[PDB]
Amino acid sequence: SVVGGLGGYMLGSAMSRPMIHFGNDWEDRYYRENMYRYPNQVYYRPVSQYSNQKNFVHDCVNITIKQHTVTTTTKGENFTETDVKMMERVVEQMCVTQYQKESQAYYDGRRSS
Repeated sequence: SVVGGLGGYMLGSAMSRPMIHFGNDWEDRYYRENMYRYPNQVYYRPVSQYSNQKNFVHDCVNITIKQHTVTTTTKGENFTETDVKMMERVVEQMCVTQYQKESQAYYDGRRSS
């Protein structure tokens, strides 16, 4: 499997580093000690096809995940559960964010006011 997933997606290009403290001690330290492995980018489709967050953030998360979980696992890149369960939010953050910005890109108010 190589990048056979993104249905014609794009990359918003290197953005905010999300970081997540979980309110834990151990999940917090774990995350901070490892957060560089998770990409600083996510693959998304033009919001215009949708107009929602879920329909933009859904398999966007899965696709990018599965890229850094399979397309990179080729170099032995082995994210455990205690990794996936963290990056499940990491990829969500930048997409939630890229979505909000893109939300005025596709719209520009330009269809209402």
